Amino acid sequence: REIVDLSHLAFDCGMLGRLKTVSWTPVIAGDSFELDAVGALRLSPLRRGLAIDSKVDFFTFYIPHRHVYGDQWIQFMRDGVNAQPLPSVTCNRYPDHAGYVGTIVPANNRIPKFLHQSYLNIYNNYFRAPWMPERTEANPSNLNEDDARYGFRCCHLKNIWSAPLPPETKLAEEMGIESNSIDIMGLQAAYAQLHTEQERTYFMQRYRDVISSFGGSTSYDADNRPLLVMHTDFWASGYDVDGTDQSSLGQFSGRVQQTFKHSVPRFFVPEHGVMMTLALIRFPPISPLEHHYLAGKSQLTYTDLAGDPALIGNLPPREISYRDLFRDGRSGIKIKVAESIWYRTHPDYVNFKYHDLHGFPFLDDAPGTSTGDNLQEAILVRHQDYDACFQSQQLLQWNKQARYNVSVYRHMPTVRDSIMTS
Amino acid sequence: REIVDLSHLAFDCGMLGRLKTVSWTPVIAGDSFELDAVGALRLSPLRRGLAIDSKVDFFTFYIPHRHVYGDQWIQFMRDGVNAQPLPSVTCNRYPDHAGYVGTIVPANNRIPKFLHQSYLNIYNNYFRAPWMPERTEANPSNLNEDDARYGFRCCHLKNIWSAPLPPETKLAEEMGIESNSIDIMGLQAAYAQLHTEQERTYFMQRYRDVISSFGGSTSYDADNRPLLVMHTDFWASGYDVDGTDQSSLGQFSGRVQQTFKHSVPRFFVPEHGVMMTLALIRFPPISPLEHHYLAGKSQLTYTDLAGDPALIGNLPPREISYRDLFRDGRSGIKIKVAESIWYRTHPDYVNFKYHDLHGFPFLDDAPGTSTGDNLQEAILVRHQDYDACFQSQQLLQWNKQARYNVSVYRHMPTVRDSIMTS
Amino acid sequence: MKKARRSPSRRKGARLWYVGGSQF
Amino acid sequence: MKKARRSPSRRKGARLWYVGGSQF
Repeated sequence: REIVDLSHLAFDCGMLGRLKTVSWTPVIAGDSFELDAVGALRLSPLRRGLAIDSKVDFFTFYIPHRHVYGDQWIQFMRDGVNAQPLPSVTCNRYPDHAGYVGTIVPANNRIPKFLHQSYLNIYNNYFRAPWMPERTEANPSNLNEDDARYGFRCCHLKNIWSAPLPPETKLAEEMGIESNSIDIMGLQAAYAQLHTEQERTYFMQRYRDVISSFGGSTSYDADNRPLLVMHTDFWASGYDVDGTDQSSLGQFSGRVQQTFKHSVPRFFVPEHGVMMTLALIRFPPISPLEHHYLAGKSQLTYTDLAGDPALIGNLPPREISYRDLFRDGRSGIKIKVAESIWYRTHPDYVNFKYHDLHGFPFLDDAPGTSTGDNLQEAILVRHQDYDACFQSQQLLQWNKQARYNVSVYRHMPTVRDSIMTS
Repeated sequence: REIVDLSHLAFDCGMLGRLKTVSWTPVIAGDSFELDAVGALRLSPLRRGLAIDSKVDFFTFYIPHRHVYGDQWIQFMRDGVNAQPLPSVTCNRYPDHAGYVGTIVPANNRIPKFLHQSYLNIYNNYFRAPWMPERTEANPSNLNEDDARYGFRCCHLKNIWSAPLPPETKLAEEMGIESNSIDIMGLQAAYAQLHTEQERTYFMQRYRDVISSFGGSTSYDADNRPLLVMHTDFWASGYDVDGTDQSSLGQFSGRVQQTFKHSVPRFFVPEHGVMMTLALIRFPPISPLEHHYLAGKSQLTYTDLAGDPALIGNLPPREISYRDLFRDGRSGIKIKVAESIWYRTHPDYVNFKYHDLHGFPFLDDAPGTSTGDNLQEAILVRHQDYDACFQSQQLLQWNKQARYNVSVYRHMPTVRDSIMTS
Repeated sequence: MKKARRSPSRRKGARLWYVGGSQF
Repeated sequence: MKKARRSPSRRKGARLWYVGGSQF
């Protein structure tokens, strides 16, 4: 039960919408793990001055190796010094193609399963929309160029068009009825049943959440969810650099440079596993093309304008399309929003003029404009959408460097003891 | 979050060595379950007066339905009112053949899987010797007459001959060596490796115990172990009835009748499942045929008698047979005991005279005498071994009756609410 | 072994039996 | 962003490097 010093530096960088691992540490059952990270985060040089600050999120999860290797792990630990070695997973034969899990692809082109599987588990349990397809690549080598190097894509910050009710939301519930009569008792049950269905669709799609619904609870082992140990978030601001020569005089370049601390309070590691810490930089989806929902409606009806409570609480969801929110909105992208939601929140505004000035991190094209009539593809952040505003991604879009001070108490014979025989 | 009164009576009975369920209650996620049981336990009429008291054990485990139905359960709860109904398991077409899980075999000859599987899980996680074959019957119908009606058999109380080191205990560890030299550094490692192997064999055969070894911990969900909520134990005493007629004058019959309380403190049910409570009545294995190990040795050596510490701590286990412990001991049953263990504990003594008097719950025949050269069969309590001392098993060997006061707080609409439509 | 002879009362909690009216 | 420029010292804990003697 002595101290092991695992502190270390980390220089990293990535694409906008994608979730990248910035530091992982293997731990052992019985370990007491504490982590205090501190550093600075920056963005590649901007074409113009500063406009809006990006929002940065840092996470640190704990994942039991058992969650990865399954029964195979249990045997491993059980059989002890007789265990059949754990298998490695494969990566594409390229240095960077392991980037998502924070490591260079080693000489043999394969990395420990716990890195890959954890990243997956983390993504599937907290980052993707609950209704989106569960991410299930088997090997880092099954990942595509972008994903493998920069991490998976995550959802845009929540707004009316990026947080629609799950696409399969019921818009009407049918109930059969005998040719001339209706069982009012059945109708009653019908509603009840519906209620359970809705609650589920709207917010209890995950087992754990259903059980919470009953006022019960579930261990993280129940559904194999990575354990979130610490979540930090902050805005990334900086300064402008003044141009001073004959032609650059009166010009500006935004240099974003933000300092930040991410500290995990002493945590007890019950079983062997990994402590992964990842980052995610995003820009609120402002767009000179989005307009208030009501500004777009052609026939304004009492139900739209009035804001009559009696109606707002008993109507079904409303199906509308991106065309109804952005001028160049794609009509093929349908979303189901809650009635009179446009009266519950206001959207950001950008004069159409900024629409074509390179250097602003605004979405100068309605979301999903180049991914086709596909909702998921519009919701997930497309990092290219930002290529336009950077002088040059020599270090991708963002980048950072920080010191990770890690102290871990654990049973560990001194190096002297290891190297000495008698 | 209101009260549901599940109190109830229970008249039960069973065979000696076998573990029987005495009361089970289905619970729901969010429930607060409290149980205070009280009653009396008896044994069928004895042939003679009272000799020794039997030791009774009561247990109460909690088992999440998830542990039984697996992912299939998760889906069930997830899909809610659209879930494909859970499957039932089959029993033999006989009323009593469900007895082990405390229920009469219902009209359709099938009982809910959670009853059967739990019983199994309980047995495999706490009652059988860790080295014995994991009990894996698929359906109550795969169980044999005795088991299905009376419950599985458990281990005799621990003693030198019923608690031997697991049969596969190493008695020597070989280490290869080059034709003329030996790597003393390797030898060092060799020992270390052995140590891990031993620790495992001796007491870390279960995953959970290995992890505890590291000073870590595991949830009960990790290896799917039933959660032990309360364990009670007590001796069953009674009185003698005096014979008073011409021929019975001066005769006695032992009537054992013991009162007992088994109370489970308010427990929080995190997920749907069952609260099973089982009993186990046993007789310490006294035998007019067992003798002190040293009395049986033919050639008493310094190593046996001296009790020289230097030796006792560095010799390997000792292989001996039941023949070395009982006069009619079976020589084919080998056991591996710890050196000079006979100097760490003394055995009970019964003058060979009681050897053939019917009415005493002594083992009048060396354990395993009628099961063949098989250790497991000797260790597990053979209830027939006792048939001899009972006037008549009209109610099997033991039997009891008690009131189970159960109070459970839970979200439960009033019956009025259920039956009323509007 | 006093209670063990008599089946509990189930007096705790709400009403369970609606049978049309009072029935002894 | 003071520490972030300098690689930690790993001064906490016991000795790790045995290399035959003192080496600067």
